[PDB]
Amino acid sequence: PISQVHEIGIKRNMTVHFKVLREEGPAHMKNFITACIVGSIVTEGEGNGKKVSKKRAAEKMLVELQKL
Repeated sequence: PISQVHEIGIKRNMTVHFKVLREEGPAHMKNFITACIVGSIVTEGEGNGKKVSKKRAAEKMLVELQKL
């Protein structure tokens, strides 16, 4: 999930920098908000889980500037 972003993010100009800065949710849901920086703006993603936060942060990123 990260290698893919870094692939397009850098291959076009969007700086890909994944950084998990969270490990929970509102008050009932193990969701990690992984902040994935793209281009010059950040784009995090709360992946439900600890090892998922990466797949959810990136999917959120690519999906973010890959569908529009």
